[PDB]
Amino acid sequence: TRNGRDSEAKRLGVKRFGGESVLAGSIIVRQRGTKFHAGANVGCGRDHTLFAKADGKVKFEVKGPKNRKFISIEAE
Amino acid sequence: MDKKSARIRRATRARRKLQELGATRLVVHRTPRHIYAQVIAPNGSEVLVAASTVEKAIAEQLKYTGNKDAAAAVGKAVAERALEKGIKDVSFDRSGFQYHGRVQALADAAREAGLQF
Amino acid sequence: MLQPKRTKFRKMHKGRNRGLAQGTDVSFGSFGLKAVGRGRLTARQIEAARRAMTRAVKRQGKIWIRVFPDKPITEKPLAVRMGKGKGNVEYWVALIQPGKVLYEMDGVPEELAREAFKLAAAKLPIKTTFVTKTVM
Amino acid sequence: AKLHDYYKDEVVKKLMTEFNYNSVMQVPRVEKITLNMGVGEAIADKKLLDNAAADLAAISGQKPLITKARKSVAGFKIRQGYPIGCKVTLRGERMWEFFERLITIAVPRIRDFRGLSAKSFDGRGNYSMGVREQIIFPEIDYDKVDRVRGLDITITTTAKSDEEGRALLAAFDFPFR
Amino acid sequence: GIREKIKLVSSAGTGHFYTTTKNKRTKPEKLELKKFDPVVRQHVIYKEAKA
Amino acid sequence: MKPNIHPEYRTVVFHDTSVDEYFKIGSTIKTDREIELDGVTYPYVTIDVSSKSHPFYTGKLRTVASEG
RNA sequence: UGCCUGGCGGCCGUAGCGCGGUGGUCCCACCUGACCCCAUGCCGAACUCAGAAGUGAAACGCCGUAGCGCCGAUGGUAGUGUGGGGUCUCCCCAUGCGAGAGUAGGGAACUGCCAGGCA
RNA sequence: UCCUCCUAAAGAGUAACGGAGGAGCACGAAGGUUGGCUAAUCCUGGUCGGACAUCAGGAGGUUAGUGCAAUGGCAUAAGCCAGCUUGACUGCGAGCGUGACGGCGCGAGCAGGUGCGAAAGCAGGUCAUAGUGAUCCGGUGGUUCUGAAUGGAAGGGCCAUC
RNA sequence: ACUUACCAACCCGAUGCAAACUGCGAAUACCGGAGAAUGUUAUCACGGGAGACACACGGCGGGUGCUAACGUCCGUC
Ligand SMILES: [Mg+2]
Ligand SMILES: [Mg+2]
Ligand SMILES: [Mg+2]
Ligand SMILES: [Mg+2]
Ligand SMILES: [Mg+2]
Ligand SMILES: [Mg+2]
Ligand SMILES: [Mg+2]
Ligand SMILES: [Mg+2]
Ligand SMILES: [Mg+2]
Ligand SMILES: [Mg+2]
Ligand SMILES: [Mg+2]
Ligand SMILES: [Mg+2]
Ligand SMILES: [Mg+2]
Ligand SMILES: [Mg+2]
Ligand SMILES: [Mg+2]
Ligand SMILES: [Mg+2]
Repeated sequence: TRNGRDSEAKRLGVKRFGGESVLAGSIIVRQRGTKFHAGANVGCGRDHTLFAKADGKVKFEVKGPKNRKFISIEAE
Repeated sequence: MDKKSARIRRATRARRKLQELGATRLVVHRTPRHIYAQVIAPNGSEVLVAASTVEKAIAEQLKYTGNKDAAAAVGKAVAERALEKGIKDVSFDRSGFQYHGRVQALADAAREAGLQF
Repeated sequence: MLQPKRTKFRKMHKGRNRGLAQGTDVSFGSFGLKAVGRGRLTARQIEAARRAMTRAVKRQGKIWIRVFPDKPITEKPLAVRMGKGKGNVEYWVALIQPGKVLYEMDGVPEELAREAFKLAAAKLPIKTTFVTKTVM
Repeated sequence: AKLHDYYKDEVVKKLMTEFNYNSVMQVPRVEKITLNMGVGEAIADKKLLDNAAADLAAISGQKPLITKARKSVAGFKIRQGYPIGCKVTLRGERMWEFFERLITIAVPRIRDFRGLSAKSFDGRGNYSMGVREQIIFPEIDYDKVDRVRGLDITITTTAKSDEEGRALLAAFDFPFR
Repeated sequence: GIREKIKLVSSAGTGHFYTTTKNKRTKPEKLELKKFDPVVRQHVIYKEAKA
Repeated sequence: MKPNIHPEYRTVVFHDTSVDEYFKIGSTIKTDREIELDGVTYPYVTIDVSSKSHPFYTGKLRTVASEG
């Protein structure tokens, strides 16, 4: 019975794209599940935010037998 | 789940965690007849040192190749071989076997001989 | 009269109807009745036309209906303000794009299917044309 | 253990020459015997299960695992996780000693026994059978039984076919038709 | 919502307390948990009390 | 086989009736001993029901008619 | 240097499943035994130990093999950025990008470090 | 008021008395860690047993499961057991995200002390996203603060909390 | 327990349809690095003064309405 409701947008998504240079700690993705998984020099917080563990350049790759999306950070 | 595939599944997590850490791992492999040890570099694709009961130099001194006493010799050997190659700090990859029988004899022996883990 | 037996949702955004048809060959029968215009066929339209072609052949041969009205259409009645919620589902259409094979038929002489498809054609709100099976 | 020997000393020989297997490892092997009691009504009497397990325990010679409902379903008015049966998996020595007691002194104590089915095979060589009365087992003290109760037997085998599976059992002169 | 607030109190002399909740019904006994007392800077047994 | 939770399990001896082929077996039953130090218990065994024991019945199971 | 095995990886279906064939000196596997280390919401099944009588049956590996999966053009078709137009719910022209599906066709992986066995 | 999907035009965001749904809780384990495990559904066989309980085999391959709505995730399991436990730690915090603001969030790393593990290592609650109420006034405990002549006290501040 | 012109989900092959379907998937858009030309710094910060928070038609993409309204609500020019 009756519609009319929604919730605030959570402003998720990619925050730094391929190549963007970041200082450690910078959030690279906000996500709900692990669409992107954390790779080298990247951390995964409790809401599956991927963040930088090192200064460097953001690098998206696809790795492994499940073709999962991975984010790493290359030193620059 | 078929013994082999099951053990590997048991092992995958610790190894990815180990890959992330960049550790040079001391990887053990057990079989009913033999025990094997490889010190593998962080890239995962080059073995720096190795010893096992499959090399004649080792088995010659052993009663039976597949037991705890033999594993203790293998442990002692890799440790020595690794130190002569300058290697000291490693991490143990029990590779899905329980840390317990033979496997535990081997680690203790590498540790008895100065290998750091 | 055709209608989805059940659906995931009651109602559907209006949407649009650009594009060319899919399913454009006589793929079941020997002859077909093909769409030339863009538009909506109602469940009742499919029926008014289906009866006629079936009358027309004295229930001989065989008939296929290639379209199905899975789109719910709503309406707001007299004396209703705009808004205050979406209308109620009143009827169902299938969206037709130029080229849709609507009906197929076989087991009858070419001459008779044309009469029958001609009779149905008078019941539909979109221009149609008569087609035949084709190798390749 | 006597019947493991009859398997080794005598059955292999019979089966190799029966099916002309190339390797002795093709000969069907009895892998395990699993006893089960579908209790079903402990949901009302929590105590009916305890007495069933102990019946199996003296029958099989080991503490049974009591099996819970894999899935709630209202048809038998059972909630998930409700104890609703008990089981025993027999292997090695214990399995064989049971196999003997079964043929040598239980099936004979079946009421008006006339033989067992030979068609109760699952189609890939395993045999399953029921008993109506657990009082056929002499580990059961007729005076003490709270209640007569039945029992599932399944002999899981390594035959690939029923024809092979039957010869294994047949070769023990297992009572049939 | 039926879940009551309680305080766990330091078994040392300090009057340090952590705060939590409890289903006081089903689990009526007193919650007792080792936690860090920042006043003695050591881990100590903490024992449920009222709020 | 798991210490301290199972049902004894001895090598019992089983005595049969009008036939002198006892067997000895695992079993858990309780009775009273003899020869080399075992158990005993008189039933009516496999070599007895007339589809194991093949023919010869008679005994004290039942019959099927008297004379004629 | 070669063939074979085993262990750690790269790649992540051209790399898989099937179907067939195939190997046991070594490896490997089933295996033998189990009091005990150690284990089983019961079970030496699995974990684990001591072993080496038997087997390549299963599994595993290798070889083949297009029944699948998988891969996949050319052309055309859909769409679409900008500009312009029409009979403007939709379409068309110039120009740029240009799918998906389908077709031809490929395809029975390829590869590094280490170690053992045969030659 | 808040959460989830769609509308929403492939970054974010985006209206309507548009289209569906859901929260105002729960858990001292359903939190931590070490070790371990792998669903659903169908066929065949099986005492009482049935279309459906428990047992076995095969097929299958996550269609299961997640305390609950939706979406997104999850096998290295985040899904299912067990042992030992209190990291459901105190002080901080590079650097970020999101917000008119008030705020909200993510966060390696440092110090102290701690649990699990042989160890590398994990742990600052729960697979994530709802489960909520600013200020004032006032209660309770603590306190190297303040204490209207002076020492106290009352009141006040400061930390915790209701 | 046997059987019927019956009605039949699953599965196989053939064919459509989906805002809340995806084993695929653009054009544009947006974020980032470098670089030249051009552009009255067009950018950013702080600081003084504001106004404004009724919007309208048209085009493209849409929800709603009848792909009705000089209708109505968003996005974009
Ligand atoms: Mg074994
Ligand atoms: Mg074979
Ligand atoms: Mg293509
Ligand atoms: Mg968006
Ligand atoms: Mg957009
Ligand atoms: Mg684990
Ligand atoms: Mg059944
Ligand atoms: Mg420790
Ligand atoms: Mg949980
Ligand atoms: Mg005064
Ligand atoms: Mg004073
Ligand atoms: Mg300004
Ligand atoms: Mg206003
Ligand atoms: Mg306004
Ligand atoms: Mg406006
Ligand atoms: Mg207007």
